[PDB]
Amino acid sequence: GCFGYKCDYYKGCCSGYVCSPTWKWCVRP
Repeated sequence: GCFGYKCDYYKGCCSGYVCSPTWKWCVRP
């Protein structure tokens, strides 16, 4: 995966992962 990947609307996370609305990085749900 991609834990920590800094993400936003056009910078989506890897599959497995979702963009934390608190921290704006990729986490597992």
